[PDB]
Amino acid sequence: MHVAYEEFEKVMVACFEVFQTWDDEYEKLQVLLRDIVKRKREENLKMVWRINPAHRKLQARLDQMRKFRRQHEQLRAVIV
Amino acid sequence: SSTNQHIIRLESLQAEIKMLSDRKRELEHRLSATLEENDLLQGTVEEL
Repeated sequence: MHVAYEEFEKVMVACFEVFQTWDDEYEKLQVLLRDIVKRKREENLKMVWRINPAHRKLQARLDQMRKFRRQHEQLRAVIV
Repeated sequence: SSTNQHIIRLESLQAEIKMLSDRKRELEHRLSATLEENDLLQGTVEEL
């Protein structure tokens, strides 16, 4: 809340990189788990995963926190 | 992208299948319970 707008840009970019890395590596992981289940097909009759990652709440919340700031700071500079 | 859209479509397909199959088990559970009851009711009718 107290840091500058641009420092917040940089921190937000780093956090977004973290989220994207999670998504990519989890997609590769899902490829692997699909293959291992399929090879041992008889072992698993139901292959659903339905993975609710916990930080999805944090990710969506932070994303709302971004758009709020960017729209607002743009508004404050313009209206002045 | 093709694989991701396609496997998400398949996750939709399988998740729908799992809902409907949970509902198969629920309907089969209810059908078993009701048929067992109907046996009980036939017994009650016979006794009456």
